[PDB]
Amino acid sequence: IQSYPVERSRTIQTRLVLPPDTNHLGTIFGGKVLAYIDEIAALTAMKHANSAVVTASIDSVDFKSSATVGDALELEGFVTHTGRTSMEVYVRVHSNNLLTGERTLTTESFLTMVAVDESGKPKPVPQVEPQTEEEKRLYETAPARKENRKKRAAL
Amino acid sequence: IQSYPVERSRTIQTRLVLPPDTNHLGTIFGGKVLAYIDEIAALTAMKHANSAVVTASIDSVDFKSSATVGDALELEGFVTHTGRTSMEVYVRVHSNNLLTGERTLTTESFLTMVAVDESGKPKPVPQVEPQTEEEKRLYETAPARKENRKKRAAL
Amino acid sequence: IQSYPVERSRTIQTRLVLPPDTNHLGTIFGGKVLAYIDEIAALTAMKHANSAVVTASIDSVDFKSSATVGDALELEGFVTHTGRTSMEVYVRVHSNNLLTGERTLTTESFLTMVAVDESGKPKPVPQVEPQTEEEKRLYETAPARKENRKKRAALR
Amino acid sequence: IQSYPVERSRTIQTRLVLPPDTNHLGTIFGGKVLAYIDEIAALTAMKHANSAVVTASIDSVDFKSSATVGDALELEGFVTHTGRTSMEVYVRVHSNNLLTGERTLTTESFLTMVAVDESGKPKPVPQVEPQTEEEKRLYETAPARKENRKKRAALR
Amino acid sequence: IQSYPVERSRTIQTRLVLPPDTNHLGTIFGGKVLAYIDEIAALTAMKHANSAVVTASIDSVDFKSSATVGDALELEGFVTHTGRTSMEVYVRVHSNNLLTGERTLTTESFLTMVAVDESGKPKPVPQVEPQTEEEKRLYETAPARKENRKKRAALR
Amino acid sequence: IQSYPVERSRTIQTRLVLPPDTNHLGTIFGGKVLAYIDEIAALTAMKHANSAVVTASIDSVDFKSSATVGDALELEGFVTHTGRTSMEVYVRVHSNNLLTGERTLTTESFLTMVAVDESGKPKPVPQVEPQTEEEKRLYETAPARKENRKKRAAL
Repeated sequence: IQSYPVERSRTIQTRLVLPPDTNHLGTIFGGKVLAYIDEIAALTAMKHANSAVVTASIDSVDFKSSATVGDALELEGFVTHTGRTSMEVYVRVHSNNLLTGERTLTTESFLTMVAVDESGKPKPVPQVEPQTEEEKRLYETAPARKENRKKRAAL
Repeated sequence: IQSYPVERSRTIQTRLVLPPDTNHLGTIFGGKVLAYIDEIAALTAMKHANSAVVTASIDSVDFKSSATVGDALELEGFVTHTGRTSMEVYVRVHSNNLLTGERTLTTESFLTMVAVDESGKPKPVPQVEPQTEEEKRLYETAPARKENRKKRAAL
Repeated sequence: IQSYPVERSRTIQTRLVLPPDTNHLGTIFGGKVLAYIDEIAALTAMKHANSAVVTASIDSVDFKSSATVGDALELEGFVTHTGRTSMEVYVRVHSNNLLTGERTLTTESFLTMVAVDESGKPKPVPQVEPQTEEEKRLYETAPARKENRKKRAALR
Repeated sequence: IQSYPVERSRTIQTRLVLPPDTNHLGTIFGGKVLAYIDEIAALTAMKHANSAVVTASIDSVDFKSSATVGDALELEGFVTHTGRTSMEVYVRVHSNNLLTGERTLTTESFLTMVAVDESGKPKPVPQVEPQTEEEKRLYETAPARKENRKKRAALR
Repeated sequence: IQSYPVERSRTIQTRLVLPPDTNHLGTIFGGKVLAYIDEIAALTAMKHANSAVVTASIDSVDFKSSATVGDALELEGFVTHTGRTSMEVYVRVHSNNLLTGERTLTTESFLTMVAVDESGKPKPVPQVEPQTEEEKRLYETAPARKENRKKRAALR
Repeated sequence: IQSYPVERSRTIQTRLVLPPDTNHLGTIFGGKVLAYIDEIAALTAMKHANSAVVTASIDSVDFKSSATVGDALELEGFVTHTGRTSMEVYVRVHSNNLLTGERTLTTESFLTMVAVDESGKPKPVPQVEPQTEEEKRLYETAPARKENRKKRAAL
């Protein structure tokens, strides 16, 4: 019955895209973006659950656009909904050209995170209070995503 | 109107899990796994389409368990189905303990890859011929997955 | 001629400390922290100037404590004071252990950054307006730091 | 003792060459190639011996050309010959341009791996039996390499 | 009361600047240079103290210029002056284009390094002896730097 | 006939062994060691020839023992002998435990480096003058290594 507002789990990350992070085209290597998402989704889940977490699954990722070298890479992740031991985490990724001002949504992800105790066994997590228009929409469309997730389980 | 067998597009990775590859929970970093998954999917798509490709969307990553330090990561990637520019890539990860002989299924993943020109625009792709029992099975329930994937996008 | 509030340049970074980030003593390798400091200072300055930046110099780094595996690294940069083409960037770093809720100030640093154009030559920067009392305090004690820093250069 | 075919020990790696993997010229860093080679040889020895392994010595690395950005690195590793507690691993590295369909032989390597116990001491290994013709010719002229290597060890 | 010549502590590092070491502006990413600096400072201090060390603070980092891809990066660190348990470490970083034979001073830095026992507690370090005229000059002007650093900490 | 002393080519490197460098066994990952040798060899060869160089071959690496975490890693490279366009490079690796005083030879390697011009074509390098006892020995035994090297190519 424990309840925290979404704002509590909110995690921001701001990176600078450098040549070691690039692919063979000129944009950021997709794999780096994923490593960032997984990291921020974990921090988000930890802030909310107050315990160690494991990524149960990633329920969706789509690359709309890609950050170029020199861009600022903005990452934002928050807990959108919960089960008893699980937490749906939403991570969105923006590219920001600080020189020209141009900013676009590049990536978007949904992850299921599970909180675990010292011995690695799943642990009850507090439920999440949505407050803003965006949050309240994502809270209500989560059971629809979980039912869709549970059917993605059949091949 | 071109068709190639699955065998053509198959790509195999075999990593050795080292301390830098690990995390605070003594096991492997899930972000490292995603990096290998994206990397091998890219190669798998490329070998099939003979061109540069981008990961359009990651559709599922199911973390069943994970490898410890000193294990061997075994990755298998192959194309399961094709549209006209898009193609489904399947990636399997195994943790293989070379001392004890114990083999474990680490994670399964489904991605959608799109071949592109040097202009960065969707490019016509060859088709895929399933052959083994596994290859046939994944191919048959490929339309059902693409329909399920469509539906997730409408919240 | 141009002015902007501190709030505009503020940059937040949150990291998870993992084994490859650690050193031979079970703490976070100090060399990683400095790298994180430099990247966020560069972002901070870029956000305020809307141009490419170069780190002119680091004026001090102060290692008070340091993060452990599993901790969260919390980094905050913002612009504290400006010159004609230069900007003082203050970066502070916090270790946050989310399991027990313990939070500790790890590092503090003052850098000076210069905005640059196509040719890498100095570019006029907008000034900065402090808002909070910590921000105003830093803006006020900033000319003293530039003086101290000037005097430090001669001492060789 | 036990005897296993070469196929059992065969290990394949395939990688995508990226800018961080490259050197100050157009191509891949030679040190990245070596790290992959040591890793694959280590994996090849383990799958065969079913124990931990150390790299006793590198006997040769022949750099013929090297992969450029966007190439796939095809790496092939297998056991060629066996001693008491030693194993000869041969590593084949290919650059494969998936666009053009151009495939070149990058490098070849011969390594000696030693199986070790919990306390890092030489451990008896199973023997290897060749099945393909190239596997046969590598097996035939194995002692001739070890004889050259022994002679090499004392030319100082 | 113990005493060692600067010469003993001196640590040399030569690196090759590769594309992963670079930034969005063509030269070496400053955050990499700082990591190298911290590392060689630790190695310098470790040689003089014969114990584990921590970077207490950084006095200054002066970026004069920066290296390009393909350059040799030359680092030199030594201990310039000591306290009860602390050591001032000076590091200078030279860019060197071997092809053209052009050597340029890239960075300078002063750090305070504290020697520590097995439980992390600061422990006494031996004193240092300046020998060359440059080493003597740095030794003579060291107290003044600590004074400037002390007054720097007060400027908040 | 152009000629420089061995000392001119000499390159020293001192790294500190951190956990990202370690392997699944407590000691330094051999791969990293190889990467360090290759680097110092290239620097050494560039310094002697005043041009870009390629690592033609590695003629031997001898692993005697390993550096452990927290050790100082000491690498030293110098040109032992020269052909027309090539340079034999000797790389010795020491692990130095700075707390205990223990220093041990962990590795030795011999590399053949080739100097190249702007467009990758080989280029004549100056001959090397040995001076120290160690230097003079390795110079006189280098043709013996050259004969053994070229023979290993036939098998």
